[PDB]
Amino acid sequence: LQPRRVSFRGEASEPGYDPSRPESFFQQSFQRLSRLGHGSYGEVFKVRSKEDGRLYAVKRSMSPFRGPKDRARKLAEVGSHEKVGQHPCCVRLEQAWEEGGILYLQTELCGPSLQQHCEAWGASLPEAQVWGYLRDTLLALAHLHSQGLVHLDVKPANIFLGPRGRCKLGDFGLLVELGTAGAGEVQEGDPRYMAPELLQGSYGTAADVFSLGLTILEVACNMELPHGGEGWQQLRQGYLPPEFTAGLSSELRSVLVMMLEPDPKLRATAEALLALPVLRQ
Ligand SMILES: Cc1cc2c(C(N)=O)c(N)n(-c3c(C)ccc(O)c3C)c2nc1C
Repeated sequence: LQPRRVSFRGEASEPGYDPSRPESFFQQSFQRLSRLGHGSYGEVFKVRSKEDGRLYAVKRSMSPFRGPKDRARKLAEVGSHEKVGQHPCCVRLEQAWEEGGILYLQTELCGPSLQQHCEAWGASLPEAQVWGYLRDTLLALAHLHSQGLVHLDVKPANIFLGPRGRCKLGDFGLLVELGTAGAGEVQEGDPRYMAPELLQGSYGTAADVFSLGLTILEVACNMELPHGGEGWQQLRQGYLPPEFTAGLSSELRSVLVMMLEPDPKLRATAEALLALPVLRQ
C-alpha cells in the first residue's frame, strides 16, 4: 500500500518516507500533537511538518472507500477547496492524498471555531467582535461568489477564529460551482441555516448571504435556531424576532434585515454589504 497525491490540476502524483516500512505515510511524516475534532467524517489532528517545521491540521476520513461513488464524493472536497484558492479569509489547503482508501486533507492551523468560542463565552458576543467576524466572512463570501461558487454550509462551526479578531471561512465539502453551461450536484445542508428559496430548488450565491445572516443572529443574540416548524418559518418572513434582537444596535439590525430578505431577487449581495459605511473599513 502506498499513498497517492489527490489534486484536480491534472497532476498524477506530483522526502523522509520509506514505502517498505508498514507504517502509513501519515504516521511517518507527522507527529500527532492533538485531536481537534471527530465525527462521521473522520478526525482532525494538529500536527507539525518535517519538511518546513510549520504547524498544520490534517483531516482524515474514518473508514476506507466503500465504492467508486463514495471515493468520488470524498475527493470532490479537495477539488472544491482548490477552486477557492488562496485568499486571506479562506482556510488554505496545503495538500491532500489518499492511502489505504483513506483521504487526508492538510491545511494551515487555525484557532477554535466560532461555535466553540461562543460556547465558552456563554453569552452573546460583544458587538464589536461580531462586526469583525461579519466583515471577514463577507470578504470570504465575496471571493467565492465572484467566481460563481456557493458555499452552502455557512454557520459558526465552519468559521475559524484567528489572532486579533480575524476569522476564516472553512469546510468546502458542500461547495458547488454554478453553471447552466456545466454540471453540478448538491448535498443536503443544515436546515437551521437554510435560505428559504432552497426549499423550492433555487440555488444561487444569495443562499450564502442568508445563512451568514442567521449565523450572526445566532452568535450576536445567543439564540438557538430551529430545525423546522413555526419558529423556522418566523425567521423567513422578513421580520426579526423582537425579544432577542433588542440589544442590537441600529446599524447591525438594519444589516440583518437586508441579509434575511426572503426574496433572493432582493437580498443584498456580499459585495454590496461590504460597501456599506460600517463594513467599508
Ligand atoms: C474541528 C476542525 C478543526 C479544523 C481546523 C483547524 N483548527 O485549523 C482546520 N483547518 N480544519 C479543516 C481541515 C483540517 C480541512 C479542510 C477544511 O476546510 C478545514 C476547515 C478543521 N476541521 C475541523 C472539523
